[PDB]
Amino acid sequence: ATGRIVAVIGAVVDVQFDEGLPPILNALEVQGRETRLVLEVAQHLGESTVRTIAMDGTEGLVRGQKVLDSGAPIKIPVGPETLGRIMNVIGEPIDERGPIKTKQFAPIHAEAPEFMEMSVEQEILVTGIKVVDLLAPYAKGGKIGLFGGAGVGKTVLIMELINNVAKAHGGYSVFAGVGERTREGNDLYHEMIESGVINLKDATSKVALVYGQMNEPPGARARVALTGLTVAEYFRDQEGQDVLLFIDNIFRFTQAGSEVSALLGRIPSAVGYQPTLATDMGTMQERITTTKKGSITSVQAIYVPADDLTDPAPATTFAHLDATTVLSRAIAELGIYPAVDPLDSTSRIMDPNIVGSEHYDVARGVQKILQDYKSLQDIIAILGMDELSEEDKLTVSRARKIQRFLSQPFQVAEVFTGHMGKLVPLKETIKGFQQILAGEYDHLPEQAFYMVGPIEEAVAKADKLA
Amino acid sequence: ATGRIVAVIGAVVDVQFDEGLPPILNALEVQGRETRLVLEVAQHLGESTVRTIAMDGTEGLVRGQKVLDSGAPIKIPVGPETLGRIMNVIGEPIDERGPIKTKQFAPIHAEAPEFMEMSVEQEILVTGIKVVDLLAPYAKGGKIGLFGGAGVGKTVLIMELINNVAKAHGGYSVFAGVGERTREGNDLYHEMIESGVINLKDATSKVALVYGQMNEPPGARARVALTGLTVAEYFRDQEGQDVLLFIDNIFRFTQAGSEVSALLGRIPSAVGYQPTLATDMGTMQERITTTKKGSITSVQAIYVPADDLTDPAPATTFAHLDATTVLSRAIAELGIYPAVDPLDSTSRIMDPNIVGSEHYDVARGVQKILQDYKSLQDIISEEDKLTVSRARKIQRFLSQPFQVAEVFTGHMGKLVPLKETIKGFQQILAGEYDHLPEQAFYMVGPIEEAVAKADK
Amino acid sequence: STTSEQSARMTAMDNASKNASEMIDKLTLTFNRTRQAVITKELIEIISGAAAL
Amino acid sequence: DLEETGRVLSIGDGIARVHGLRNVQAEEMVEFSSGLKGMSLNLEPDNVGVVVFGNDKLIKEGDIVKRTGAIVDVPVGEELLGRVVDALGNAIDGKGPIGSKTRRRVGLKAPGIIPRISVREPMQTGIKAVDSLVPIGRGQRELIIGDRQTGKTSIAIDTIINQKRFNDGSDEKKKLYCIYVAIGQKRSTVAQLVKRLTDADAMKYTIVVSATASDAAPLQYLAPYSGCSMGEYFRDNGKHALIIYDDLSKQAVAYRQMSLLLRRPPGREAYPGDVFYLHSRLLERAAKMNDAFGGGSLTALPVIETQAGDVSAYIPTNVISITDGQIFLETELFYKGIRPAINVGLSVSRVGSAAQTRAMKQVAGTMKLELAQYREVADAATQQLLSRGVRLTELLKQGQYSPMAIEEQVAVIYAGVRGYLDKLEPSKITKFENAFLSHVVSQHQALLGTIRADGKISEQSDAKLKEIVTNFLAGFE
Amino acid sequence: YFRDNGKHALIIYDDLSKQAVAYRQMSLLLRRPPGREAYPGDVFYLHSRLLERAAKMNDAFGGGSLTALPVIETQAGDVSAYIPTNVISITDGQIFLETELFYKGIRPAINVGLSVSRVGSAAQTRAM
Amino acid sequence: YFRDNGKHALIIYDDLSKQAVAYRQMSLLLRRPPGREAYPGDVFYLHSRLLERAAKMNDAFGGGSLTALPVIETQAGDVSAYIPTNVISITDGQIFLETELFYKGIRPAINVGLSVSRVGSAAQTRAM
Amino acid sequence: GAGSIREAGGAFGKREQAEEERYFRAQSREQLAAL
Ligand SMILES: Nc1ncnc2c1ncn2[C@@H]1O[C@H](COP(=O)(O)OP(=O)(O)OP(=O)(O)O)[C@@H](O)[C@H]1O
Ligand SMILES: Nc1ncnc2c1ncn2[C@@H]1O[C@H](COP(=O)(O)OP(=O)(O)O)[C@@H](O)[C@H]1O
Ligand SMILES: [Mg+2]
Ligand SMILES: [Mg+2]
Repeated sequence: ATGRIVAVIGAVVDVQFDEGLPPILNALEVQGRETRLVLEVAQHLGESTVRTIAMDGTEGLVRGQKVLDSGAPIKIPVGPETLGRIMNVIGEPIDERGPIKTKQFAPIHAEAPEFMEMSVEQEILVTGIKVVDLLAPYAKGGKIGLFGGAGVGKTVLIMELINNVAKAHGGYSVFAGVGERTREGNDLYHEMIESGVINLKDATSKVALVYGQMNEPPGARARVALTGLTVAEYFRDQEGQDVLLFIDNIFRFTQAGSEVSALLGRIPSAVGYQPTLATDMGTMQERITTTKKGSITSVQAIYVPADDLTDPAPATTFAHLDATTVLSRAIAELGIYPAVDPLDSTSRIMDPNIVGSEHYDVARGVQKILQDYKSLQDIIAILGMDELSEEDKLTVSRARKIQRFLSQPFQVAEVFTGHMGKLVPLKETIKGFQQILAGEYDHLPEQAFYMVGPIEEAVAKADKLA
Repeated sequence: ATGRIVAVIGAVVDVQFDEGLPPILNALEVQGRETRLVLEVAQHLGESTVRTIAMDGTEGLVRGQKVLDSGAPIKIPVGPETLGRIMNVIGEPIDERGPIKTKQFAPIHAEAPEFMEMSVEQEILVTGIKVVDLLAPYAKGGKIGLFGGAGVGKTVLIMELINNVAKAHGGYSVFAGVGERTREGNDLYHEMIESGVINLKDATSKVALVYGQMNEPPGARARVALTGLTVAEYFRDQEGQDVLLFIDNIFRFTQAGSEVSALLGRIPSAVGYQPTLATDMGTMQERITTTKKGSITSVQAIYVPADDLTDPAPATTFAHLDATTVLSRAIAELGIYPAVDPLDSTSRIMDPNIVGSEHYDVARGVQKILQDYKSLQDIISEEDKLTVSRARKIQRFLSQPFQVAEVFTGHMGKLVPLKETIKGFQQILAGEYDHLPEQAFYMVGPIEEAVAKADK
Repeated sequence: STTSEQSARMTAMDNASKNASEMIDKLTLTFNRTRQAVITKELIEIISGAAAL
Repeated sequence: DLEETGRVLSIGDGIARVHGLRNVQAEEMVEFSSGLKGMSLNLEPDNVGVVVFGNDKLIKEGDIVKRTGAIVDVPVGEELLGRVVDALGNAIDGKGPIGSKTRRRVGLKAPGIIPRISVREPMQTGIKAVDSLVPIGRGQRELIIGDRQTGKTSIAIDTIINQKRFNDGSDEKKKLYCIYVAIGQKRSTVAQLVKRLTDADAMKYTIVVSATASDAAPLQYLAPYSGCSMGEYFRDNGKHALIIYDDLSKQAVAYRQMSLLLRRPPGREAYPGDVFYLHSRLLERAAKMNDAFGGGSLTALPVIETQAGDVSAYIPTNVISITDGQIFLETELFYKGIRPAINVGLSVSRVGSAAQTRAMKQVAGTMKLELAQYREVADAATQQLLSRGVRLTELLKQGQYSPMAIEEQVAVIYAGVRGYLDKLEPSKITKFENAFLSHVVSQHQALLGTIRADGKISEQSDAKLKEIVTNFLAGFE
Repeated sequence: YFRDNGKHALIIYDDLSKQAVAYRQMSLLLRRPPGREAYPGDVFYLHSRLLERAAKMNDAFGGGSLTALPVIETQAGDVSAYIPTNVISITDGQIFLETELFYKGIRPAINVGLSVSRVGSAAQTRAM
Repeated sequence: YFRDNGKHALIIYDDLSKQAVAYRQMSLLLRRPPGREAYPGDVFYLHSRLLERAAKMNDAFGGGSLTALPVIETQAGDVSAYIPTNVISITDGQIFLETELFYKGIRPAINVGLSVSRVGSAAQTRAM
Repeated sequence: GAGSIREAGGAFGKREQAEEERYFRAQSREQLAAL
């Protein structure tokens, strides 16, 4: 079927068909372009006219330009041949290594797994990060979301997780860069080549990369996450593999939809977002899941606009996650890194019957003492430290020591900090925090717990200060 | 070109033409009215219809009433014959003294001076006022935010700036009463008449008044600043003068622009301001500058909504301000006149590369000793009583008698040159007058008058 | 001890006033920010209600 | 002929609805009968919406709009160096037309992942605080964010003036061509800036793009992209360019004006939903290329003005999410005479550390550590930390329009971090600094030349440095 | 069905904020004009015509009942938001949960100061 | 009529908040573009052309006068609301009344710190 | 703004209420034994 362009507004293109109106979500190819310009049908306008979202720039489009219907949605190559390669939103290679020669192509639009396919296994996933493993531990096959404002450490944390989990991972991995820095994608590509996780010479590569970055028009930024989902879903279903899916940044998805929502002719919702924010997010996120056919452990960095966690996009994302690591700018200005907010990060396996009564008690006691410190903060700020009781001063001192000991030097942060990274086992974390809560280190200064690994390094640093 | 009214909604009038559609910003004259009604084109709506904002009330307008195209934007009489007179936004006299018999008329809409007409280095505008010239000097072709309203001698300072720029530089002044209270406009007119700045009998008037009243539609209040700026532009570009232009108030200029934009159906921006807030402010302020012929220095009264300095209207105005003069009541109730707050008044040309090293060091020493005196007063040592004495003498020597007050107080007015101010404060800081009493510096001009008052 | 204590209380209340003024300045900034945001949000609601007719 | 020409149906809100132009492309430049230009934004079934690059006063209903057949582009090349142009590439300095042979589209997409390489070589600003603590590399995007009148334009101008020591030499590799885009500034400020660059002889390698406060909002929106295209010309031909956008806050305000006049849904602070894309597609074009693409680079120093120091606002956080780090300027510091008022605990350079030279590394690692300790403290052990930190923050101060060579900065930071300043009282530090510099410039150009050619400090150069510093400190007031 | 047959039922709506969001989406896409926070004008009617169907019947109608436990998620503890205040004005009492109480060890984090039951002791056993 | 015939009149608008509300209703129903708090663009123009008609005439025009006492009700002392801001900007001063002063026994509850008269002592007698 | 410390329900309003209740329960115990 062939139609003709009748209107071009930004990323939105109206196409009028004389015969054979293409279904919604079909991919159309514009004729007369130097590169492949794909339009995805979004609405049927009536009078044999459809409204489409362009996957590339619409500059140079002329009213009346011919458009062919492919007969199917955007289909990307899926298989083990995509491992070690970089593809864009429409499945084309962008690594200059030639065609991705798979034996099967999958549409980026698919149905979410049914209710009878869901899994319930909730085994922990130790990450080596003290605050994560202690207070909001991740689960294998679960959904992890890293919230944070601009420049608080979402990319640093997700790169630390790639270093600590994906290399030690037995299955495959997919990194979907969505609306982020292109130089960050170049860094990740070359670092994965250096570390052997991507092999340019044989078929031993373990990661597939899908990049649509912040230089892309809103259609590509809205569908590149779906392309990454399709790759991970193939690896989960047809291969039965355990997949790792890193999405940085998923908020861009929502934001991209916002950018087109006005041009699609829809009445705006709260804060100018599309009225379909929650259902679009749900349609996308329900495919990011572990079924009883295969497992997908998902780590999604979630941008928080203007540091407002009540913004509709992060507020809607909160319900789709099994673990949330909420980074805070206030904690990042105290020098504590990672900037995890220990009273805002949660996990669903923080359950005595899952992590053990010892782990549960240490975590809950840490959170109790931090909440008590936060309650005292007002009086401490106005009436000074001296107007408290003895137990209040002891609580403040222990809470500050715990705040310091929650920080940790990362191996991805070695370059701009000099401090060698630390991977702290879960038992050593539980032991160190149990000991701090007990009072076994009430004599050491609080600066001794700042940016160390296990508690033995804390006592060594204490003996090195004095 | 003749058209006819097709719609009247409040202060918005849609006028349809049959030949020769008028460009945007042209003035149209409504026909068959007892008083002059002027519309200003804002948009071309299509089908030979333009939308316009009225400069006066639209009551009694009939659909089909004839409207004449004037052929240019609002044109106002410009010349030395506007000095001492009052005109409204459309240039007609509102003081009942007869027509303004200038030889030329200028359109109130003009583009800012080009790039190659700008001055490439900033110079100082000496006002003869000691605290201003020393601590927060004015730049030629700059904008000055005048803070403080009633009870701090704002009108006395305005009239003294007019008088001093007329004497020292030979440059006239324009005063634009944007959103002016009619009672306070009459008051200002009569204080200018009594203080000799306006003269109703000979041609020695120093200021020209342009009043856009508070009871006029928002278009008149949005264009009165341009009318005053057009008079000042004539005085600069045709007589090579260093003109003064007062805008009271500038927040009301922003408010009128916001109301006009809301009347035209445009979507409000943040806090309810017009979406074109920055470009409206810019198109107005960029015409206030130093060209190769002369300059226009603008003193603009700043009102801050809800005391919020990050509000869009002050935040947009502050991007154009080159200096700040804060009139404080804590200084007036202390006895000092003018009531300029010497620690809150700022300047961008208070820079050793602009005013020189000597001026900068004297001003910085004065400000440091005044801050030290505030600190010491907070706790009320060896030489700190000497700092208290020197700082009190500096506070007294910041005062000055004005000429525009000579009739009411008897004291002669002083126009202190810049060098005499710099050296007087330098000497007081060095200690050359640590024996002269405290009240030998109060209400004097140069430091020689301080020693002559100490003799007595 | 009475003189030592009166001096200490004077300095302590001075410090408390200083800290209270600091918190007042930060909260005044936050308040102006929030009131501007509230006015903008109400305008946007009214404008979107009017644009849907 | 309504295929190459159209008639204006309506004009207003900066948009012209035109009837005709059936063969016009999206984002194509059109020419109005009055001499103005526009961009085809909305191709519709019965009209074309045109964004006018100029005043709507000059366009009437019924005017003829011809189409130029070219997607919006600007003249690029070496012929723009030393010229002041507007957002469309037209010279506004009266020196005649631009003799350019090449044009480049202003909305070209940034390079992909493959054409890029890591930032490796330094972009020297000549400012001790920046070059030591927040180093910038070629191909980086470093944001200059701060309140009004905190010294942001001064940092940009010091960088541009500093590039003269490399643009005069014979090392074609180390040359850097500068572009300064003024967006919503005062016209007199831009004239005085061009005068400052002409005095310092920094105009012969600088392009100035001027869209000032009296220019229409579409021109202030277009200016950063025109400047970026002029810079991409160098980036794509093996040369290195630095671009300053002063500032992106006013470009965002101009774009919000254009968007609200198009009836588009406002969001936070009434900004459109694509105000992040507006800056992201721009600042992504600053890249370092690998050697298979010429090896050139384009460095971007965007400027952002905050309101009362709020860096968690919408536009500041957007640009912080786009760039590779930020240089915070505080009003508290600037008021206390600490200038450049760079906050060291808040500024950062993510990718610039790999670009810092080895000598500057050797001194700046110690300087940064000592400053971190001085910040984390403020007896007889921490008193030394406080003294060293006070001396170092006095050493970090600097004047205006006088950038320093990297070897002189290295010598000064050496004299600061090895401990030869703990004797002096702080109020004299600056004095010593200046005098010391003169000494090393007057009679010790050989050690400076060796440090400059070697890129590091050898034990021989370290010994000579200790000798010179001890001798000068001995006979110094 | 159970309420009308002499049997007793309990229903939990988890949660009604997401139902309000979905109704807002449907209404905005049906081009019905938005109200506060873009919600339709009749979101209160949406929830009140639902929560009025929980009732205790008399003996002539079977004696069955239907208890309703709607759930509402607030943002940053803003009980004063649109949908929270709607549902609070509808129901017969609230059980307020707090994050501070949760992390201070109080689990379930019920705020007994704010949590009210408009029925109260009328629906307790005598020992309790 | 009195101001024009050498006589002196006083007028009390009680109050202008309700007139602004009525005008806002008339304007919103005429589909005029709403502004801040849905008020039309020319509500300041409304109150300003109403209040500028109170004037003291010179002796050549009869010497009469018209004094105006507009009343404005604020919500929780918010003088930065739209209509309070407009009317405070238009008038020559304001008598500000408080609730704390009222219940502290101070009746009339005139806050003298916040009250101001810009005419001042020119409107007094030599004894006062 | 009289009584705004207790009205804000912060860490200072809770301690104010605790102080009032402590003092006046002590005074009530002192006044009941003398009745
Ligand atoms: N390093 C410095 N040393 C001394 N003075 C300085 C320094 N930097 C800036 N200044 C002074 O502070 C003034 C304002 O600095 P500058 O204009 O560069 O900052 P800005 O943030 O761009 O201001 P604006 O908001 O107007 O754009 C300058 O005129 C200059 O005199
Ligand atoms: N774990 C960390 N340790 C030290 N610094 C960090 C850490 N995480 C973030 N930072 C600092 O915050 C900056 C921003 O890092 P990044 O993760 O890229 O921000 P974003 O949240 O936007 O992804 C880093 O350059 C670094 O200076
Ligand atoms: Mg990131
Ligand atoms: Mg600047």
